[PDB]
Amino acid sequence: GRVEFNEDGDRKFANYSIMNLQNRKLVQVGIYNGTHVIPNDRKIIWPGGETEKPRGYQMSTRLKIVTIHQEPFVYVKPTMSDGTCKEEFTVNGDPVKKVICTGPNDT
Amino acid sequence: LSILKSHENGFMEDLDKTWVRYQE
Amino acid sequence: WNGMMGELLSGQADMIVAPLTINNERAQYIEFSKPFKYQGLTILVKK
Amino acid sequence: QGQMQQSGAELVKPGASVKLSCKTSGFSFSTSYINWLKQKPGQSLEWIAWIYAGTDGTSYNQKFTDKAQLTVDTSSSTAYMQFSSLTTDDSAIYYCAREGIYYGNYAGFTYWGQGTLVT
Amino acid sequence: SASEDDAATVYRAAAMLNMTGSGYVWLVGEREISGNALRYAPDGIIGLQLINGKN
Amino acid sequence: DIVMTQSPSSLAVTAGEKVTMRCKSSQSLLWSVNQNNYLSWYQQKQGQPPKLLIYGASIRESWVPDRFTGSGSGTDFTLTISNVHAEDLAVYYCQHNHGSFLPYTFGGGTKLEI
Repeated sequence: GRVEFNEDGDRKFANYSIMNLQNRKLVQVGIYNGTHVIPNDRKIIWPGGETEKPRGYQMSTRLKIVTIHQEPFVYVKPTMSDGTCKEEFTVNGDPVKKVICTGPNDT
Repeated sequence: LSILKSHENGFMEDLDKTWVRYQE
Repeated sequence: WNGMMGELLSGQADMIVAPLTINNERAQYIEFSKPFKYQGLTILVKK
Repeated sequence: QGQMQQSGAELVKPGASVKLSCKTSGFSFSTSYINWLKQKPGQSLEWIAWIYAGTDGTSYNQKFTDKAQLTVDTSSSTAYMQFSSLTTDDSAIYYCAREGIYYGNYAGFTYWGQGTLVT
Repeated sequence: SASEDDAATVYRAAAMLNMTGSGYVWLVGEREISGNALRYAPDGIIGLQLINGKN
Repeated sequence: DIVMTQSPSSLAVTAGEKVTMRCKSSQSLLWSVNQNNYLSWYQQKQGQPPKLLIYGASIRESWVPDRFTGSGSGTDFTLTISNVHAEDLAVYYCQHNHGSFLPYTFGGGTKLEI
């Protein structure tokens, strides 16, 4: 086709093919145009489950929160006996919901 | 969205009753 | 950086919940939500 | 239609080496798979090795991994099998065949050479 | 994007570590699926081809 | 190597009759994910390269007449000819095509006589 050297002196608009490992026999599954990708009718079989694209971006349900010693918002108290917080009740009859926090003693 | 939904109703007033509103 | 931003950018933290002062340097490096506090600056004096 | 032509008959002394040729034509030489099979007279064919011309990927039978070597020439689209340390057990007919693949799924050997007898 | 020795090594190490399950995105170049590297290639991988790069 | 068992070893019939040839693999050639049998039937005549007859243990080639009928699944397979002709006289081999079950192996073979 057209031969054209870029500022790097290299050929552009090269045609690339896409192959897939289907039981260890290569199968043509797509092509790459000069600037476009044209998949064929062959199925996209993946190592895992569906032929659809697996969203390989994991998530988490355990957040590691950091906070600082703020006098009216974040109070610090040593545990009573072992990792336990004294269940003090407010003047309104509402128990104080505490949380087990791990931090250094001093600077 | 949760922060806004907390600001809209009386939740902030309740938290102030717990710590902010109270005087010593 | 250091402190809360130093820990958060190091990956050891995930979400800073604290009286965080919203300014221009922080908005470039990390994200915020709607502020939950409304106040300014003043001076503490003794009487 | 694709054609695979093999080399002529060979008389090789025991312990010596032979290198057989298999010219291929009529199909995409680079994007197909070629297999060498050992067939003694009156016996079924024994798979020796397969090679992919597009990537030079080679895989031999364990019985022939240390005995046979495969090479290809893209300019001539000709397959090569070099059999070394030949013994009287190697007195047999060697065949080269092109794999038939449909819809990306291999369906068997669809093309064959004429066969070559090594004595 | 590496040599075939490195490709086979990392395929072997990943197969030992079982990282070929569902959700994994695999994408390799042309140099990575030839020679003995193709031998250790986990199934379901995607490869590219240089058209008429050898004729 | 998966052991391919072919039965009968040979048979002789008159023209117009119906014959049956069985193929048994030592292992299941069916892959569960796609539910396809990696079995191929072939027709091999004297002095000629073998001609691919039936693949997948059930699908005839385009050149294969409807008289040929391949059946069986899993480990056991069968090749059946409803109307036997003189031209069909050949030695028929069943061979596995399962890539995960390398190397490719062949059965003992069945010789057709008229």
